[PDB]
Amino acid sequence: ETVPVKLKPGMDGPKVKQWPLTEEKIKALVEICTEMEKEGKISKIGPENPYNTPVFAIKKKDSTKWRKLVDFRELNKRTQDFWGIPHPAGLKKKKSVTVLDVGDAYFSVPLDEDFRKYTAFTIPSINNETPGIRYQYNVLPQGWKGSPAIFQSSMTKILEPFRKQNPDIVIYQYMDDLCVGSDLEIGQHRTKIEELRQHLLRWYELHPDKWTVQPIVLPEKDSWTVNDIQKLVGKLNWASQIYPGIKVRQLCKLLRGTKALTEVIPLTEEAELELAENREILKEPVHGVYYDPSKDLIAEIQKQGQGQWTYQIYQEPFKNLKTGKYARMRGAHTNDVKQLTEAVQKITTESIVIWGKTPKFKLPIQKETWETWWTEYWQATWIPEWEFVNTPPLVKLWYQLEKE
Amino acid sequence: PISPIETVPVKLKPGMDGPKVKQWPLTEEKIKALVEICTEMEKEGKISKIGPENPYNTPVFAIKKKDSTKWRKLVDFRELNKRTQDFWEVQLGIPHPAGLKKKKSVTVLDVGDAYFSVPLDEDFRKYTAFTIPSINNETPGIRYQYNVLPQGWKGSPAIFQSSMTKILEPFRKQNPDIVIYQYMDDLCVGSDLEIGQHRTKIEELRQHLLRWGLTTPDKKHQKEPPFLWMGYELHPDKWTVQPIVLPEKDSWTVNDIQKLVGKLNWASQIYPGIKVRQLCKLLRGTKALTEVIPLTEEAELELAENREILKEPVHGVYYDPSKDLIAEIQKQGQGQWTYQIYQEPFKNLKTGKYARMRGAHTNDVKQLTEAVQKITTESIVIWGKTPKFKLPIQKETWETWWTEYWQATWIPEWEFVNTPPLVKLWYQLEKEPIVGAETFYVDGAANRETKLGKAGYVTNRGRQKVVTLTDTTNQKTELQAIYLALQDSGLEVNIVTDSQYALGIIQAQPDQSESELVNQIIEQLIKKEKVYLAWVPAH
Ligand SMILES: Cc1ccnc2c1NC(=O)c1cccnc1N2C1CC1
Repeated sequence: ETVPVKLKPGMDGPKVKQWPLTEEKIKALVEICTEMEKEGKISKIGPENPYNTPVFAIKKKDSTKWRKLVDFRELNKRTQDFWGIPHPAGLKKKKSVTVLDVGDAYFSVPLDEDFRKYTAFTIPSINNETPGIRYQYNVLPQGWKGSPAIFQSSMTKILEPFRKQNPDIVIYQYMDDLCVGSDLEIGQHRTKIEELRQHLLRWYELHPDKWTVQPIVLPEKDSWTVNDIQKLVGKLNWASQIYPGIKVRQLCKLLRGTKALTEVIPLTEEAELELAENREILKEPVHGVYYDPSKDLIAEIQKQGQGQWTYQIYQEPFKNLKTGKYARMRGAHTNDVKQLTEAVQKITTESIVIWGKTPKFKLPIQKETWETWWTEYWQATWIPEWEFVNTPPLVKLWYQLEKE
Repeated sequence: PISPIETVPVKLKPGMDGPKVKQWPLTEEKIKALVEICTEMEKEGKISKIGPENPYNTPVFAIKKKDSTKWRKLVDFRELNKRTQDFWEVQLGIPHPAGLKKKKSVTVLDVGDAYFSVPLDEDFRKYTAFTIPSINNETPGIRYQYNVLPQGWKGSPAIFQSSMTKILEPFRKQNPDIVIYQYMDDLCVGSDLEIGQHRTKIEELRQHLLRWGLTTPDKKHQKEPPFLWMGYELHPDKWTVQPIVLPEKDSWTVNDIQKLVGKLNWASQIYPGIKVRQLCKLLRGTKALTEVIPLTEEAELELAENREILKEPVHGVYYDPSKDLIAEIQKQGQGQWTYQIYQEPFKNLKTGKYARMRGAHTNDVKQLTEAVQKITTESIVIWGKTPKFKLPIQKETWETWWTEYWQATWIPEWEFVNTPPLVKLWYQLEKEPIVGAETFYVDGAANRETKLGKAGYVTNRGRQKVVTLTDTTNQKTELQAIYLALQDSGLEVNIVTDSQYALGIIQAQPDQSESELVNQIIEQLIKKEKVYLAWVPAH
C-alpha cells in the first residue's frame, strides 16, 4: 500500500511553468501519457490543482522511441527528508563502472494519495489551440527523490543475491540510476552486468581509475619575449591565489623598461630559478583539500574554444576537489550547446560517482540560449541545478594551461 | 438552463474565511430592478434564496448599460476572489493567426452565458451569498447565493474551460479531422470538409453541447467572417490586418503623443518602415500629461509619412504543415532587427522587429544570435518547430566569431543571404604581438574622490604624452590612456595595460557599448589595420 510523505515544513507545492515543446515531442508525451493513464499510473486532473512540473522527451540510447522526462527539481527540493544509501567510496577506484536505468522499478509501488497533487505535470498543445493535458502521479515518479527512498527496502532486497554472488563488484544507486563497478577485464565485467540485468529484469562505460585531477604546466622557451613573460607573469600572479609559494619578483624586474613587445629578453639566473621554483610548486595539487559533506558541491566550466572545455569541482574558492578537461563528441562540430550539455552530464556522473551527489553548475552560456535547447541533447534521467555566468578572462588562461 | 455536470471541488485559500462585506444601500429604483432580475435567475436555477444562516456576503450593485438602459446587476467579488484558492493558469498563451492551419470552412460559436451554465461546487456557494438591500437600510433585504460559476469570480474562467474540455473530448475523438478552439466564450470550429458536411457537423456539436445545458446564441448575435482577433480581420483563406486610424489634430497633448506613438510602435511589427524617433522626441522634459506640445516639422513629416504606410493593406496566409518554415532577418540598424517568416516567398505568415537591444556591451553576431533565438522560441510556440534561417552573414564570419567566443552559443540550421547590410566583425585583435608596430605602455590614474586624473603612454619609440582629466573615474582614464594610444599610433599598434576592464574587451571584442568612451575606442580599433592588446598585472 502507501506511505505518508509530506513537504518540508511550510513548503508549498511546485508551480513551475511548462516550457514550450516541439510537435514531435508532444505527440510522443501524449502517446506515452495516454498509455500510463490506462495502466492507472497517472490520472487526469481538474483545474483546482494549481501545482505543476515541467515535462519533456528524451531520445536516450539507440531508440526511435522516446523516454519521458519530468523535472521534479523543485519538488525534490521541497520534499521532506528520509533519515538513502551511504557512499561505497571504493566505487570510484574500480577499473570500470557501469550505470543502469531502473526508474521503471517505481511505477510498481503506489504513491500516497495526499502527495500526488504535488506531482501534477502538464502536456502543452501547439499554439495553445487546446488547454494542456493535466495529469498527476498515482505511483512513484521517475525522477522524484522520495522514489528511490521508498523503494529502498525492496531494492536492496533484490540486489544482495548479486552482491554476494559477486563481492568484488560494487553497486551504487542514485535516483533512477544504478552503478556497477568491477575490476574484472571488460568482457567478464560487461558480461557480468547482463547477468545482473537478467537478474533485475526478472522483476555507462566509465573507467574512474584513469581519472580525476591534472597539473598546470608552464611554457618554456629557448628565447623569451617581453610579452611571453608578461603573460607568464600575469598567470603566475593569479596562481598565487592557490599557491602563495609562487613568486614573480625577479621576472618583473626583467620587465622594467619599455621595449618592443616582441623584443627578446635574457633571463637572470634568479628569474631562471624562481621559474624552476614555481614549476615545482605547480607540480602538485594544493594541500589540505578535503570534501565537506555538509557543503554544496560546485562545478564551474570555461569554454576554451576549438571544442575544448575545462572544468573545476570545488566547494571553496581555489580548493579544487578536482579539475579536468573535456573534448567535444564526434558529431557536435558546430554546436556549442551540444558539447556543453554533453560535458555537464559527464561532470555530474563523476560527481555522483566520486561523492554521490550532484554539483551546482556555473555555465558560460545565456539562460535563454541554454533553456531553449538543453533538452534537445539531454540524456541523463537526473538534472543538476545550474546558474549562468560571465567567465573571468583568467580562470580560463590559467586552466588552458594543464598538461596533456 | 444549468447542467448535469460534475462540479469542481473548490476551496478557500489556506486558513481563511469567506467575504464579510456590508451591502451598500441603494435607491428604490435600483432595488425594484435588482429584485426583478434576481427573480429570473432565481428561477433559472442559477441562484438560491437562502436564509439568515449565512455570515458571508458580497456587495450587489446596479448599473445601466447601453444595449438596453434596462437595469443590470453587478456583484463585487474582489473579496471572494482574494480569499479564493488559487487555480492553474487560465490559458494566457493565446493562438496566433500565423499558426492557424488554413481550413475549408470555419465557424465561430458564441458559447453564450457559458459561465452561468455550469454548476458551482455546492460545498462552496455560501461564500457567494449577497444581499438585496431594503429601501435605504429598512428591514432585512433578500438573501441569495449562486448555484453556478459566477460572472466576475476568480475561478469561473478556469472551471468553465475545463468543463467545456471534458465535454469536447468525445465529439473530438469522434472525428479527429475537425479542429476546435475554446477561449472566453468563443468556440471557433473549423475543418477541411464540404460546407454541407461542415454545416451539418456544427449542428451536431451545438446539439451535443445543448445536451448538457450549454445554449449557443441566436442567428442574430451569430458572428460572421472575417473575425476580429487582437487587431486582425480573419477570413478562413488568409488574414488581413484590421486597419488602424491615425487621428489628425492641431492640438497634441503628451497623453496623445504617447497613445499615438504607442500604437505606432505596435504597427512596426507589421508595417515596414514605420519610424517615431521624432515623435518620441516631443516628450523630452514634458511637465504634465495634458501638456500640449507643438509638433515640429519633422514630427509633422514622419507622422504624415506613416499615415500612408498604414493606408496600405498587409494581408496574410495560414499555416500549411506540408511546407517549409522559413525565417529571414534584416539589420534595420545597429541593434535593430526585423524578420519575416514565410512558407511561400512573399506569402508571409508573420513578421516583426525587435526594438534595439541596447546593452552594456555586445557585438552584432552576438545580437544576431539573440534575435535568432528569440525567433526560434516564438516559432516553437506557434508551429511546434523551428524555421530554416536566412541570415545576412557569411559562414566564415560566423565560424570565426563563434568557434572562438568565451560563451556557449549557436544558431540552428541556416543559410547565408546577401541582403545588405550584412553583419560582420568590425575588427579582430591580433592573436599575437605585431612585429614592427609601435608599442604603447599606457596607464591611467586619478583620485576617485577628487575625480581628477591623468592619462597617457610612452612608446618604445620614445613617443609620449599625458593629460589632465578633471572630474573622472579611474576607469575612464585607463581606457582614455588606451584611447589616446590608438589615436597617436600608426595603423598597427601594440598596447599594454593593467586595466582588468580592457581584458574584458579582449575576450569579447565588443563593437558597441553605452559609454561614448568605449564606443570611441571601438571606432578607433575599427580604424587600425592591426591591433594587439596586452594586459599585465598592475603595481
Ligand atoms: C480566432 C481563432 C482562434 C483559433 N483558431 C481559429 C480562429 N479563427 C479563425 O477564423 C480561423 C481561421 C483560419 C484557421 N483556423 C481558424 N480557427 C480554427 C477553428 C478553426
